[PDB]
Amino acid sequence: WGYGKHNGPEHWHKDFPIAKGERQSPVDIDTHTAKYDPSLKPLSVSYDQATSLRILNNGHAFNVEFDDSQDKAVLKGGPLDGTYRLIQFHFHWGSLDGQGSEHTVDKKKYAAELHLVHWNTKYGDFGKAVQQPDGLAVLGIFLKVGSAKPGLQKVVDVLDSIKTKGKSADFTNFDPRGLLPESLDYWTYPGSLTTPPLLECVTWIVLKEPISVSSEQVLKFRKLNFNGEGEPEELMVDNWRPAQPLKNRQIKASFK
Ligand SMILES: [Co+3]
Repeated sequence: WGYGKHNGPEHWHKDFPIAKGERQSPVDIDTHTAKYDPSLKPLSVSYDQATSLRILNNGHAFNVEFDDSQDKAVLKGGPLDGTYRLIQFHFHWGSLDGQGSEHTVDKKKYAAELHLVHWNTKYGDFGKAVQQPDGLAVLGIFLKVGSAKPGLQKVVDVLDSIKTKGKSADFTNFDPRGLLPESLDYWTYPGSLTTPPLLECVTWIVLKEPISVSSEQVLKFRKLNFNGEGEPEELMVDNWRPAQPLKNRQIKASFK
């Protein structure tokens, strides 16, 4: 699978039938339709003991991986029961500033979207978690182009070393708190992974407040490669799936 013309999102269903599932992601968030929910508890994002250890170009995107063998960086509260461990984060972005995000808001597309993936500790490991309906909690944060995001630069400045499919590089001591906006107001709905195998194991938590990154910052993302070394060059751009049928779901809001 890929994002190209012969192996893009509208092809995934052939190898992966759950693509036309009942709780697929991403979706469009219609703000006048999301109901404020007061029984939602405030989000709790406990990242001060986070341990980052590697970044990898996997042929689709780049993942920054964390030590999840302990309860270091964890998400709880909001619509969540129990405790969720951070395992990695990545981005989806476009070939132009006017597209790139996966979620949209009142049909508006942002230049990119950050995904912080967590797995429920009651299932012991990520492999087992993805087989469960509340197996994962993903934090989704929109990127708009404006002034730079200081917290992002150290990520940007390693991409050269991981330019092609399969390359990796040590990434320790990175603090994911520097990628968070001021507000934790959010929307939440039940959904899925947005790449194959598209498993319907995710509680989505999408922040209302975007972060701002610079045009230079986004253009370094656009220099990465989908291909392998010594392979024909194809830029890593437009690695986003478009919005899927909301179907029988309700999006809830934390804020009035
Ligand atoms: Co993602």
